[PDB]
Amino acid sequence: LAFSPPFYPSPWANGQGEWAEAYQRAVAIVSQMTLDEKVNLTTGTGWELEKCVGQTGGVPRLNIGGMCLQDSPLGIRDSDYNSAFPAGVNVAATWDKNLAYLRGQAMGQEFSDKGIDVQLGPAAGPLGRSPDGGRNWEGFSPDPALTGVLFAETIKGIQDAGVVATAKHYILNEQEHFRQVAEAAGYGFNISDTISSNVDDKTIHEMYLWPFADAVRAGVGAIMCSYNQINNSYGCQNSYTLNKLLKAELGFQGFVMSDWGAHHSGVGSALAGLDMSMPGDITFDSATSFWGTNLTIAVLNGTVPQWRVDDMAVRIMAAYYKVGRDRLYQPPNFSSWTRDEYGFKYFYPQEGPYEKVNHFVNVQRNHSEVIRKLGADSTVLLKNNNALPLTGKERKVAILGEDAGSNSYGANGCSDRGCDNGTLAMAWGSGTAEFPYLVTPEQAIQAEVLKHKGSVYAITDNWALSQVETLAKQASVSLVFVNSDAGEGYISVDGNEGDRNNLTLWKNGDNLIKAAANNCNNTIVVIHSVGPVLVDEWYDHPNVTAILWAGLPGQESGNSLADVLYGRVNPGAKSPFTWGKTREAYGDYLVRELNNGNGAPQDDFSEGVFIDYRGFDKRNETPIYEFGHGLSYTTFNYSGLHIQVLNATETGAAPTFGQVGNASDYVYPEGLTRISKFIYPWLNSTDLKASSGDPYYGVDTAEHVPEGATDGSPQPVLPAGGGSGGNPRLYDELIRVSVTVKNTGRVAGDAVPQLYVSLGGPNEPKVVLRKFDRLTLKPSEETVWTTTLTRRDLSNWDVAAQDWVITSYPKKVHVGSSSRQLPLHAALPKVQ
Amino acid sequence: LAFSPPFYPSPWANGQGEWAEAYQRAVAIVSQMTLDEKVNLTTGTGWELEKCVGQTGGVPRLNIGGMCLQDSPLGIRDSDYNSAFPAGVNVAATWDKNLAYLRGQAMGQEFSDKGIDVQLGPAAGPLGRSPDGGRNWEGFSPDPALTGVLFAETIKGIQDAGVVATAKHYILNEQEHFRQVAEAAGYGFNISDTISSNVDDKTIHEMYLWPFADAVRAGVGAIMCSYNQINNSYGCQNSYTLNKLLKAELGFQGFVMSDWGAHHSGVGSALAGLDMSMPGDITFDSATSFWGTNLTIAVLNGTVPQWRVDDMAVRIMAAYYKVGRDRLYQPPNFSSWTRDEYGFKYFYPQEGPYEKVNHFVNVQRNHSEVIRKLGADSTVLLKNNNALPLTGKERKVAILGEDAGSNSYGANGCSDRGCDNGTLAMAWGSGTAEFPYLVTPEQAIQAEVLKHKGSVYAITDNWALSQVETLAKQASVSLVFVNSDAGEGYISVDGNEGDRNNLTLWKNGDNLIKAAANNCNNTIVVIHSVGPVLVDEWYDHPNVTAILWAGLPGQESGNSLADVLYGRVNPGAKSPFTWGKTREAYGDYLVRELNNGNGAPQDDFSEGVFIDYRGFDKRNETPIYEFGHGLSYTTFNYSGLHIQVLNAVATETGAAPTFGQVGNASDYVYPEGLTRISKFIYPWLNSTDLKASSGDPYYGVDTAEHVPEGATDGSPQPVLPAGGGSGGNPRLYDELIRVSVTVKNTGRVAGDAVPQLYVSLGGPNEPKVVLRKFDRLTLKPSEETVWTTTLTRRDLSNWDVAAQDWVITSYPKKVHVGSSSRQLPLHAALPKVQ
Ligand SMILES: *[C@@H]1O[C@H](CO)[C@@H](O[C@@H]2O[C@H](CO)[C@@H](O[C@@H]3O[C@H](CO[C@H]4O[C@H](CO[C@H]5O[C@H](CO)[C@@H](O)[C@H](O)[C@@H]5O[C@H]5O[C@H](CO)[C@@H](O)[C@H](O)[C@@H]5O)[C@@H](O)[C@H](O[C@H]5O[C@H](CO)[C@@H](O)[C@H](O)[C@@H]5O[C@H]5O[C@H](CO)[C@@H](O)[C@H](O)[C@@H]5O)[C@@H]4O)[C@@H](O)[C@H](O[C@H]4O[C@H](CO)[C@@H](O)[C@H](O)[C@@H]4O[C@H]4O[C@H](CO)[C@@H](O)[C@H](O)[C@@H]4O)[C@@H]3O)[C@H](O)[C@H]2NC(C)=O)[C@H](O)[C@H]1NC(C)=O
Ligand SMILES: *[C@@H]1O[C@H](CO)[C@@H](O[C@@H]2O[C@H](CO)[C@@H](O[C@@H]3O[C@H](CO[C@H]4O[C@H](CO[C@H]5O[C@H](CO)[C@@H](O)[C@H](O)[C@@H]5O[C@H]5O[C@H](CO)[C@@H](O)[C@H](O)[C@@H]5O)[C@@H](O)[C@H](O[C@H]5O[C@H](CO)[C@@H](O)[C@H](O)[C@@H]5O[C@H]5O[C@H](CO)[C@@H](O)[C@H](O)[C@@H]5O)[C@@H]4O)[C@@H](O)[C@H](O[C@H]4O[C@H](CO)[C@@H](O)[C@H](O)[C@@H]4O[C@H]4O[C@H](CO)[C@@H](O)[C@H](O)[C@@H]4O)[C@@H]3O)[C@H](O)[C@H]2NC(C)=O)[C@H](O)[C@H]1NC(C)=O
Ligand SMILES: *[C@@H]1O[C@H](CO)[C@@H](O[C@@H]2O[C@H](CO)[C@@H](O[C@@H]3O[C@H](CO[C@H]4O[C@H](CO)[C@@H](O)[C@H](O)[C@@H]4O)[C@@H](O)[C@H](O[C@H]4O[C@H](CO)[C@@H](O)[C@H](O)[C@@H]4O[C@H]4O[C@H](CO)[C@@H](O)[C@H](O)[C@@H]4O[C@H]4O[C@H](CO)[C@@H](O)[C@H](O)[C@@H]4O)[C@@H]3O)[C@H](O)[C@H]2NC(C)=O)[C@H](O)[C@H]1NC(C)=O
Ligand SMILES: *[C@@H]1O[C@H](CO)[C@@H](O[C@@H]2O[C@H](CO)[C@@H](O[C@@H]3O[C@H](CO[C@H]4O[C@H](CO)[C@@H](O)[C@H](O)[C@@H]4O)[C@@H](O)[C@H](O)[C@@H]3O)[C@H](O)[C@H]2NC(C)=O)[C@H](O)[C@H]1NC(C)=O
Ligand SMILES: *[C@@H]1O[C@H](CO)[C@@H](O)[C@H](O)[C@H]1NC(C)=O
Ligand code: NA
Ligand code: NA
Repeated sequence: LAFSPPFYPSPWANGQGEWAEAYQRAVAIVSQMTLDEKVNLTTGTGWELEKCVGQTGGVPRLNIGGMCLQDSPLGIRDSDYNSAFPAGVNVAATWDKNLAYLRGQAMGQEFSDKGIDVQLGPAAGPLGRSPDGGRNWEGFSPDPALTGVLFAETIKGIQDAGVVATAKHYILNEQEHFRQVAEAAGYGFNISDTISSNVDDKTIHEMYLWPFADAVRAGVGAIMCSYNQINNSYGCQNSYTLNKLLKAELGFQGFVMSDWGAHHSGVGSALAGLDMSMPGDITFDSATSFWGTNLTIAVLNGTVPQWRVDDMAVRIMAAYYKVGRDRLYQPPNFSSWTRDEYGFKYFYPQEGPYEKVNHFVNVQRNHSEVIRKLGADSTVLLKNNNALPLTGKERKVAILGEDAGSNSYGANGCSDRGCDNGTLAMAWGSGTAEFPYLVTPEQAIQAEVLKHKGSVYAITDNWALSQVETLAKQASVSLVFVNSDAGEGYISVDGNEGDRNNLTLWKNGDNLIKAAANNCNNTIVVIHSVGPVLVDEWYDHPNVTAILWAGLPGQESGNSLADVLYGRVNPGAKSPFTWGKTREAYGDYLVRELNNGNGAPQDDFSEGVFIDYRGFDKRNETPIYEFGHGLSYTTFNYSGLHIQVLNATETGAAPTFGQVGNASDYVYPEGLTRISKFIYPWLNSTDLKASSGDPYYGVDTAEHVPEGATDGSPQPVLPAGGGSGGNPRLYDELIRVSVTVKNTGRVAGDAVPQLYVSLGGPNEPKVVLRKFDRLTLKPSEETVWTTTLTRRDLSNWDVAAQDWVITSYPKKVHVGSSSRQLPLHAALPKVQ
Repeated sequence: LAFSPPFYPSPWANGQGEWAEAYQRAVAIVSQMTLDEKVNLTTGTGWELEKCVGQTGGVPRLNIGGMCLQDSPLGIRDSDYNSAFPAGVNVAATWDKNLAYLRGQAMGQEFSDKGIDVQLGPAAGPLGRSPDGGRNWEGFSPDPALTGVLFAETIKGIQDAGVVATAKHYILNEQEHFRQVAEAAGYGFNISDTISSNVDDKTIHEMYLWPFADAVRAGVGAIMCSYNQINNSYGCQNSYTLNKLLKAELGFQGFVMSDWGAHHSGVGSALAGLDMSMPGDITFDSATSFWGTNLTIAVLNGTVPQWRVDDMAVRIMAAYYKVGRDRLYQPPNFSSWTRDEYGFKYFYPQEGPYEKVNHFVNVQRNHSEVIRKLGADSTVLLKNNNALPLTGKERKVAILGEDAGSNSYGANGCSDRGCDNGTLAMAWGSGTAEFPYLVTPEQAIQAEVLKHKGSVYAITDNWALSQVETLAKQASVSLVFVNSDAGEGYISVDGNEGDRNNLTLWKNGDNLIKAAANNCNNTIVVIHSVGPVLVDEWYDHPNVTAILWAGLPGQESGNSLADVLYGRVNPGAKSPFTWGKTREAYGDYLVRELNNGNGAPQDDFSEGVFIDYRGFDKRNETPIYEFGHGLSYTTFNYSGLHIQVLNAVATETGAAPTFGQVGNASDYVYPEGLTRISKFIYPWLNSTDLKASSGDPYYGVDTAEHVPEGATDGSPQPVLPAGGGSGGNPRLYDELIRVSVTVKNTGRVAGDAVPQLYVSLGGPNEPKVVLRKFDRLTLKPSEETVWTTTLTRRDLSNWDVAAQDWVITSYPKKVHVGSSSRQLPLHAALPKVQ
């Protein structure tokens, strides 16, 4: 069985780079704390005990309010009067650094104004190993360079607005199946531990880890570790991924929290790099914790060094001060668990004062504008046989497909979006927000047609083919809407347990499009979906005149789409994944059956880096629509490629901050009423063992503490660490590349030039994306696009050196409009 | 068994009043025609033989195009690029003569532009005897005065636009059950003849006939006779309703067409006063006709006098010239039967040249504006506890109910509107048109909220009550949409065979409303329906803060409603019928079982005039909302009632004329150069053998015994005491009393008042009050105006069966003026007038 080697001690923060000031302030405040106050920072107060999906008790004597952590990566979850933004996959489709940023900002502002201190997003894990993985749509793209950039921009947006962002899920949680034992049992499978992602060192550095190096370097304050194991060690106590990869090599200065139910030990996790336990209990409302009381005790009894808990508290405080959250603090002014104005202050046991729990704060501002725009700028025009844009003069418009219309239960009428009814604008699970409203395609397209005095109708029953066929024969244009949905594993829709059972359109989508196209010579297909779908049965139908994929556009869906169809917005989006002929063409199959008895199922990432386009190119398969493909209402020309060659070894000792006293200092204070199921830092009595309640307390302790886990002496700095996102020399710019880009068509719009390299050698992908931008050009206008290649951009990870190395194989650079349309290419000069 | 007494001969046209010129022109052309050409004018060509739901072959030698007759009373049926107007019952709710006229004008422009010569509407039959009758919504109100005025204004708008209007269904077709034999057999009922409406002579004159007198007087070109019998004689060969009441008494100068499949004899119908056979065959596509060839023969063999057939042709041509159809003539430029651009000229058999059958002519102009305005002005505010208008500042709006949402099959996705899915904007059967689009309440209300940056959702599944209650608890206002549908008898939705099985909200509507009201303290109910519904379980709920009835509003439904809810339009509409506590409170039960063995079911109208509010008042029952009830966003005051007495005809007809000549049987044999299209109905004979050309098993059997006395009498006739003018003796229209009252807007917002003038005619078997006059008046805050109207001799009379005339009885009469049939604060005794 795959094995995860140890890396100890857990590196301590050191004020690195842009962290120096936040770090000095965190040290100054943590220095004043008692041990039980530190422990309060590291541990949630129990599932649904307070307002937010995760919440710590804070440090009231020092005026630090409890930290409120709230889903989702696309808008506030479980709340009211908030916006519902387009999914991460749509931000990937925009290929637009500035939009990613502005979406981050607009979400940070909403969260901040609810009294939320930490946003649980954005996501870049799952990266997207498998096209049918249930949560890829929360993240960005199976491409690491595209994902890493947009992930970093999103983070900076949220954090510049004064909310800690949480880069999640770290790492390799690439499928929903078997991700949690209790979940897998509810679906009929008996496993003793969760799915183990088993991945080699080179692949993890070149693909899954790379967007997290970008997040760290961009200054992300939190990381959320994952439910899966990596080589049979749990994500939230994996010393290799946490202490070595994230903290020693990438130099992360912030804090690591567990996923909810992903904390599996007290001492083991603390020593392997975890900093925060969420939601704080061992199972939801168990009234027990692996930390809380247990972490106070582990420090009192000598097993967890004081320097390790000090370091947790300094990381947590430093991320809070880094975004300036102290200056924007207010208790959460809503409840995730009820919409009532009044309620008991502690929801789960219904205890504490009966008081106001929701203030109905409308934090939407004018955010509907960025959502509408982002929706339009993420709508990929995959095919257009001169059918779009529409003019508004079409005499009779047939809107066809349940995906055009309303969810009959209301836009929020499925808990956590857990259905596929009506237009698909948000997929399902925790990566969700309550819509303030939802503009459907039916609404916006019929309003547009009426403004021109046209005739128009929507048929929204996908088995009503007789009515579809009759109307399509009468119509000047048929706009056919289809979808494919997926979501987090705890919800099953039509037997899709989170992951998609297939890549085929839901609700009779293929047959609907064939019924329309059999009867109407101007059939235009609009897809809303979490990822790619199979189009092979109808994409090349002679009456199918255009095809668009619009992802998961959030609240302004119909308007984002009408802006594109009627030419208010010239589509610039490009596909952020591959559209293959068959599911087999993508390989990377999900693990769907037990393969290790009743132990943890083993998910070997045996393809290595060869996922999505890298896998199609390696198998010489031709996609229907390649990664990077999207059309425009204008045309662009790329020409004139020019290339130009451009001109600490040890840590400190681990510090301790403040002092630890006797057990008796940490016994529950006498005047305090203990709320049921609430997790506290205190001890029932000075008897450690009886106050822990742990059946293993004090047994074999030293043989269960890996070697070096309590070593607070100076440590070596790794060859590939010593910076933020890795050694600074990785970011030296070595080669400058330029091209001329001209709009040669008749409509202003955006080009997305893409620069790929070929690093060379028998095991390397033929091409890999490195740079891109999205550039606005009026008709006939030209611009020079210039970009640089870093040392990292030209390197491979060398497992023998434990470092990035520029290999001796000759390298090439390619520039064009997609991963398959690269008319400009050159040999790169040798650089090192 | 009820018996219908004979009345013969069938009165001939005479150029009465405003028909002088059209009759002279009709005479001049019919005088030039051959027998088979005259026959062509009277008989349709066969079910789906040509473009229109009914179509005659015309007179091509004289350049007279075939007459294209097309449904419906609310918009062109079976066509394309036309509008869908609100139903006639919304017109009633507006109480607005001007909107009734403008609706008729916009419909007539559309019909004319499609090359249609005759619109098959409007409808004042069914008047509305039973609140559950399947077609009352096509008409206006169970009140004759309200219906008659709006019927007449509708016909004038249509005719002034150059299209013949058809006042239908004449008469007493008050329910759908048992209306047609083969239809009843499809529902499992074996009957040998159609339901017989049996009604006394006073009742028919005071109620059902009265809007037909207004139609005739307003110059209606055509009348369509009905499927039912009246006292066991079929509507389309009832000499008493046709010869006596319509043609002799009301003085009708135009033509009577059959309902489709309501023609039941050749000789008997022609002599009893039918003028046109639709769709022209005996049963659809039977390639046999009671007229056509049979009528040509019936004249050749001496059974039907030439003067009768000539009078048919003259009535049909006079109606055509009276509206100026000859100046607008074009063949119909669409087909009712396919939407294809090209097809065979003769649809049913797929024969004749292969050519253009559809030109896709966009006839809508800007008619969406009148539709939108009329929907708003027909929205009755029944309850408002200071909940409406909405301001736009509501923070979270819950739109609740399937009736707010789209039909998942598309707005036209149920053939002839034969389902109740999504928002109910049009009821079912032939009284329908294809929507060009349909704006739902969901669309219009969500757009309004988003304009204000509010939050808003629609839940459109009526059994998703868990989602409904959760949202309602979070809402600032809950707008709950409910409906009740019905339609023509040939369609059954959920076991409702045209007529409604009950007056209860469909699709779980009472449970929806209670699930919302149990949870929002600001629940507003919007009803779309064909007629009244039972509101007793929730109307008085403390959390139901407003209730509106919006009828069947046609294509702008959701915008019409938003106009009212957000106060762009102050609702002025008034209930055109009563909202009772129970179904029993209305009495007048439908006949739903065979009550005459396998013979014609018998429908005795034994309540006499006491239908709708007249029945509630007779029984001293309190409606929830009475006839004439509607609220406003302002208040009005009535004062200063005053009454002022004012200072206020051949006795024989001419002999029946003949125009042109009839020749030998050999003049009328099939022309030799002509391909006879299958199923097509022709006026021609196979051979000079009359008997064998007719193919009638009863040809020449006991002929004289089956020709009623007087039936061939072409000599001068007495003018009836109640006849001699248009819609009856012109003395009935003398104005005898002027009434005036001052109406003031005493509130803070402009609005329309609908003053209502009722009379009490006195006497032990008379309704306590009956409506006579009304108008709709726009007043600014504080503004006053003097509303002045006049009572005519007719208005003050009762029908005296012994005199056969209208009489002002000697019981003392009273005038009452106010805002509804129960809110009448002003009263005045009337002085004796005669
Ligand atoms: C001061 O106060 C403190 C606070 O109160 C007191 O703290 C307690 O100290 C105890 C020891 O005194 C702790 O109890 C022991 O816990 C260990 C660790 O369990 C966790 O980690 C397991 C993985 O461990 C590896 O990795 C972690 C880091 O991730 C390392 O820290 C470990 O050292 C170990 O490292 C090796 O492997 C990695 C690669 O993976 C390498 O990189 C390293 O180089 C090393 O080679 C993990 O598997 C555990 O998972 C179990 O528990 C989860 C529930 O928490 C559950 O979800 C999992 O499914 C799994 O369940 C199964 O196991 C448990 C028992 O643990 C059963 O209850 C359950 O029913 C299932 O069977 C977990 O996350 C733990 O391994 C120890 O248990 C082993 O040893 C005891 C005997 O000593 C046996 O009785 C057990 O059966 C068990 O035996 C297995 O392991 C043996 C190898 O070790 C093997 O020989 C056996 O054959 C068998 O396979 C103890 O439970 C306690 O956690 C801690 N409490 C708190 C609150 O922190 C403290 O004692 C006090 N100090 C003083 C001085 O008084
Ligand atoms: C020149 O050319 C012409 C063109 O070809 C030739 O025209 C043909 O003339 C024939 C006579 O020679 C016609 O045949 C006869 O028709 C009659 C009328 O039938 C229709 O009207 C019925 C109601 O009648 C009353 O009202 C009408 C006006 O509405 C009057 O015109 C009648 O005079 C009669 O008036 C009385 O009552 C009213 C009140 O209702 C009073 O106000 C008046 O004061 C009078 O009192 C009606 O009921 C008929 O309906 C039947 O047929 C429909 C299909 O058309 C169907 O939908 C109905 O359900 C119903 O079906 C039942 O009856 C028919 C037969 O008629 C059966 O086939 C069927 O299976 C059902 O049983 C219709 O709408 C008709 O009454 C005559 O038939 C009676 O008498 C014959 C024998 O003489 C019997 O064999 C019949 O069974 C029937 O008997 C009933 O009535 C008797 C009283 O007379 C009674 O004694 C019996 O007990 C019995 O129950 C004839 O069929 C033929 O219609 C006509 N063709 C065309 C195309 O116009 C003409 O001949 C030729 N000239 C010459 C010289 O050659
Ligand atoms: C880890 O995080 C957790 C979670 O955040 C932290 O736990 C929280 O800690 C808070 C203390 O920081 C503790 O707060 C207490 O709340 C009690 C309930 O307050 C609510 O109800 C009251 C009463 O109806 C309302 O007034 C109030 O506004 C709230 O709605 C308060 O009652 C406590 O107030 C007392 O202590 C504070 C100072 O902390 C005084 O200012 C206040 O006047 C009260 O003082 C009296 O009681 C204290 C002892 O508790 C005495 O020392 C003092 O002399 C006063 O004594 C008189 O009155 C008491 C009875 O009132 C009487 O018996 C005596 O004889 C005298 O007459 C305080 O506000 C939260 O409850 C707690 N949360 C939970 C879920 O447990 C935890 O501290 C963190 N740990 C660390 C190490 O940082
Ligand atoms: C009663 O109404 C009936 C229905 O309107 C009348 O029947 C129609 O009478 C007309 C006028 O006489 C006939 O017209 C003829 O049609 C043929 C065929 O026309 C088409 O084909 C040719 C060649 O490809 C094409 O060139 C034409 O433009 C047409 O497209 C012509 O060839 C003749 O010259 C003549 O126009 C109709 O055919 C006929 N219709 C039917 C359904 O039978 C009937 O005349 C009326 N009777 C009375 C007494 O007035
Ligand atoms: C008249 O002639 C046609 C063609 O021969 C024949 O089909 C039809 O049956 C005849 N009509 C009658 C009443 O015989
Ligand atoms: Na086809
Ligand atoms: Na209640």
